[PDB]
Amino acid sequence: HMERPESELIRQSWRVVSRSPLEHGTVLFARLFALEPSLLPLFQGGGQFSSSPEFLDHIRKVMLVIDAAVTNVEDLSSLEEYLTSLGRKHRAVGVRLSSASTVGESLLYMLEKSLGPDFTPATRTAWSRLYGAVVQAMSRGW
Ligand code: HEM
Repeated sequence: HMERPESELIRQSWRVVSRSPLEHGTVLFARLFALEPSLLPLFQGGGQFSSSPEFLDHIRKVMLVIDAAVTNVEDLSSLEEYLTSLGRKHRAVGVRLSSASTVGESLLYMLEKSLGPDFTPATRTAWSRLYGAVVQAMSRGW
């Protein structure tokens, strides 16, 4: 249950991000590594000491999952099976549920750099509710 006005703030903001999803994704992950640098060694070439996802491929996959959430922002329930399963995949490779707040922060930081004054209080609140619903779905696997 997200109403039209808030759904539209998400859809509009997401169109701005979707002009350049790898460039915005690199901003999300640059912030995430600043907050939680222990996550870098899960990526190919992310380790001091050298199956692992490659960094830009995984960004594409991340932005494709957010795209699906944005497409279903009014009701996320067609997605709960996938998200439950995606949460389990992440848990199994050592990504704690605690990292959900770090990804959240990093997502809000990427949106704020993409949108400037168009990142309105209501846009921020709507994206937090959307992200929270996604993490809730995923945390039935974490
Ligand atoms: C701390 C944050 C994250 C880390 C460290 C991370 C890391 C990884 C790792 C290691 C894999 C490979 C797992 C495996 O082979 O089973 C993976 C797969 C994936 N990640 Fe992430 N991920 C993170 C966040 C996200 C988020 C927030 C999304 C989407 C909202 C996402 C989307 C995906 C997708 C679609 C895959 C492919 C799943 C599959 O192999 O079936 N990731 N990620």
